[PDB]
Amino acid sequence: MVKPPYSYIALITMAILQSPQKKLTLSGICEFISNRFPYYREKFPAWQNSIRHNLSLNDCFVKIPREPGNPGKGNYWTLDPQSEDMFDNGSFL
Repeated sequence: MVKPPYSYIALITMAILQSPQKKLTLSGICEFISNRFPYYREKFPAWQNSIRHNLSLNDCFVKIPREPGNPGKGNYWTLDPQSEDMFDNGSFL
């Protein structure tokens, strides 16, 4: 059921947009996936990390492993000023 599309790079493109600024919370991402990937996560919940691998291997942002300021909910992934190609390769389609 759900017959979802098999696209990783795309899975991230949507996982990145999640942040209208420049902060992605892997915790808010995993929950964001199941939001539209129930039969996928409910079937392949072990791929939760698999996506993370391509997640940072896609854009190449910086994750904060237990930052000395937050309480302990998620992370603050920020896109590095190197690619900025996905940010707006075309312009704003």
